[PDB]
Amino acid sequence: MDATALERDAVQFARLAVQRDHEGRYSEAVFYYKEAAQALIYAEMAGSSLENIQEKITEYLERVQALHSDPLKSKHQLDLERAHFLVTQAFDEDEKENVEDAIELYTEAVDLCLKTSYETADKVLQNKLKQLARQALDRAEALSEPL
Amino acid sequence: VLPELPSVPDIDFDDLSRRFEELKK
Repeated sequence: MDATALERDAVQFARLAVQRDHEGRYSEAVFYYKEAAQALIYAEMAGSSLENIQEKITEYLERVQALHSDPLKSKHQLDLERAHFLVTQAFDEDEKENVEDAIELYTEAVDLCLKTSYETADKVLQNKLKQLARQALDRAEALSEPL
Repeated sequence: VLPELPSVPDIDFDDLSRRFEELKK
């Protein structure tokens, strides 16, 4: 197998990988990108005169990393635990009729729920945060201005 | 000729809500 036969295989592999890439069939496109790069790697070992070969190897392997697709979920798990904690504390002051602290704690929960919902695109998370903020604001206002 | 790549690339609110529900009473 010489460079000329390896370069031609590399062209048929990449042509098939890009059309599967186009079709969103990303998992078989990884396979043919990996076959393409490997054909080129052997081709450079065989003395390939192709002038952009190293670039094209690197192109295809990067496309495999791009298609392969965290610490933000960690942050949001803790933010929710805090909102839950704040509301729980407020629940404590609420039942003990420590009205002023209950109001402060309910409204700090509000700020945390609205602020966290600007840090996400998950609309289901956004609404759950806004429903807890709405509920806590309602109760704070109930403690603050009894009708 | 070698083609190029495409341009193309919790807690439980419910127990809170339940407790809020009882508080409106």
